[PDB]
Formats: sequence, structure tokens, C-alpha cells
Amino acid sequence: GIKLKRLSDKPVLMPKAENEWERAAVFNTAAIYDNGLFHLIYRATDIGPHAKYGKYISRLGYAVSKDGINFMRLDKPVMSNETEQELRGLEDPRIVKIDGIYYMMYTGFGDRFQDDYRICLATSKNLIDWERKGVVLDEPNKDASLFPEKINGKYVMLHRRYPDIWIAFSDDLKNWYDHKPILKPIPNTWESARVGIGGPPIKTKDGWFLIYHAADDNNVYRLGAVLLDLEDPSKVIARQKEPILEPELGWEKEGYIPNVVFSCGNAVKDDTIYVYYGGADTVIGVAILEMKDIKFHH
Ligand SMILES: OC[C@H]1O[C@@H](O[C@@H]2[C@H](O[C@@H]3[C@H](O[C@@H]4[C@H](O[C@@H]5[C@H](O[C@H]6[C@@H](O)[C@H](O)[C@@H](CO)O[C@H]6O)O[C@H](CO)[C@@H](O)[C@@H]5O)O[C@H](CO)[C@@H](O)[C@@H]4O)O[C@H](CO)[C@@H](O)[C@@H]3O)O[C@H](CO)[C@@H](O)[C@@H]2O)[C@@H](O)[C@@H](O)[C@@H]1O
Repeated sequence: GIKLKRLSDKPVLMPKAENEWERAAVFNTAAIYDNGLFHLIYRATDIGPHAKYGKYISRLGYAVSKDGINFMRLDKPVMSNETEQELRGLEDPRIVKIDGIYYMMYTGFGDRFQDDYRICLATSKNLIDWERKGVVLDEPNKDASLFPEKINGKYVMLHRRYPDIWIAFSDDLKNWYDHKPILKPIPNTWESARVGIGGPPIKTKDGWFLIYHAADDNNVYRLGAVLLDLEDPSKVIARQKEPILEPELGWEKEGYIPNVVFSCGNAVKDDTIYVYYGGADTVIGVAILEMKDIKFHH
């Protein structure tokens, strides 16, 4: 069925030894195509992103490309660890643009107590200057994004009350209602342990195309695909049984976290989806899917 095609056998972005904030790893990047350019807001750590390596701090960098493969990168992070909720940094951003404003949801990792991580919101007009809007849901949660437009006059968000993908609605982004689970793990498969969104969903004629990730019982992360109904995105029209992307290359299989492909961003240019993904929580790669190749067996 659906399979992402890698544009390169090499990463499109790698850590940079000269800059402490991105010395160890760059991964799990937001992505958006705007004004003729691919833009990445990428997660970066000073240390390998696991407790076994040390007290890593995640910050958000900016990179830009004309072709979606060769990137230029800014020397400093566009968002750094500023609040108490962000003591251990900002993780796994997802960005959409609605009416001239970029809405970035990210995980603020505090680690002051058990499950001290929260979905936070920041907005920008330019992807460089970010204004914090605070915690979105005051509960242990992550893997969140707005839909790229309002549905029936309402903001809609995906989130992940472990281990399932959830949806919720809001008039003003301040209070949320109609919480319901939309996607769950399937036992004795590649997607048994947990699920979560990839990048933000993409609107097509047949429905909302949503890339999701899942872990198996050996903690191998892969990507999958689902189609949601346009008017009621809680309804799953189709879900592909097989993954669309798996760890295959050396920099996907080996790194700080072995056997991981993980996406927080899918940019669109001329009916081609550019899916950016972290490899082994260490580097960033890219793989494509043409709109016309979005075909579900059901
Ligand atoms: O966003 C922060 C951080 O998230 C990372 O991934 C998430 C998660 O991280 C670990 C931890 O997750 C715990 C729990 O951890 C397991 C184990 O649990 C303890 C105890 O905490 C539980 O209460 C108890 C069950 O009642 O079991 C105990 O054994 O602790 C181990 C050591 O810390 C850890 O290896 C085990 O995975 O796992 C459950 C799901 O199974 C989580 O819901 C729960 O939050 O969270 C802390 C921060 O609070 C982290 O420091 C730990 O690394 O790991 C999950 C997979 O196991 C993953 O799904 C979560 O996303 C990374 O994404 C990282 O990059 C990021 O900085």
C-alpha cells in the first residue's frame, strides 16, 4: 500500500559539535512549506536524549531549504529553556499555519515530579520570534497538534493520553471539550505498545491524512497512516495495517535511541508530502509521498 520513499541515504540535518545546544542530537522536527521555502523547527540536545547519557536539555533550532534536502541552519535556538515547565527543555514540536499565524505545540519537560511533561503552545508570524501561550492541557500528555484549519468554527487538536491518540475541540484554545480516543495500539503487531501522531494532519478530498507513529514490544518505532473523516475527524475511514516507514538505514537503526523513525513534521509542495523524521533520536532524514499515492485498501 502506502510507503514513504527516502530522498537521500544520508541525513538532511545532523548535530553540530561547535554548538553546545545541538552538540549531541537533532531530531523530531516540525516542518512547513511557506513562501517558497521548507522550514524546520528542530529539537536539539546538548547530551544524548536519554537519562543514561545525562540531564539532556532540548531546545528548538531553525533550518531552511529551497529543495527540501539541503538545509541552512541558524547558529542559536529560536526557543530555549525559559520556564519551570521547560526546565529540561522543549520537545517534538508540531506546527500549523492558520490565517497568517503559526501555532506550535511542543512538550515542555520539567521533570520536577512524576509525569512532569505538558503540551505547551507558542505562536509566531515569522517562525523566529515565538510567543509562549502556556500549557494547553494541564495533564501528563504529549504528541499534540492543532488541525491546520478550524472545523465547523472550532479549533481541533490531537493529543495522546497514554497509550492512545485522542482528539479535543475548543472555541478559543483556552478550554477544551469533547475529549475522545480515536486510535489505539493493536496487540501482537508492530503497533502494540503505544501510538501517537506524527506531524499535523493534511487535508485531502477523501479525508484528513494523518501519519502516526507506534512502538512494538521491543520499543522499535515505526510510522503508519490513517484517514479521518473531514467533518468528524473522530471517525476513522481507513487505517493501513502495514507501516509506511521503518528503521532500515544505519543512522535510523543506530544512535542514542536504537531503531527509531519518528516524525513531527510533514511539509507539502506541489502535491508532494515531505515527511521529516528523526533517526535514532540523533539525526533528521526526509522521505516523500505524492498525494496521488494516498490509497487505502479499505
Ligand atoms: O517527554 C519526556 C521524555 O519522554 C520520553 O519518553 C516517554 C517515557 O519516558 C520515561 C518516563 O515514562 C514513564 C514510564 O517509564 C517507565 C518506568 O516507569 C516507572 C514509573 O515512573 C511508573 O510510574 C511505574 C508504572 O506505574 O513503572 C516504573 O517502572 O520508568 C523507567 C525509568 O524512568 C522507564 O524506562 C520506563 O519506560 O513509562 C510510561 C509508559 O510505559 C510513561 O507513561 C511514564 O511517563 O517518563 C520520564 C519523565 O516523566 C522519562 O524520564 C522516562 O525516560 O518513555 C515512554 C516509553 O517507555 C514514552 O512513551 C514516553 O513518551 C522521551 O520521549 C524523551 O525524549 C523525553 O525527554
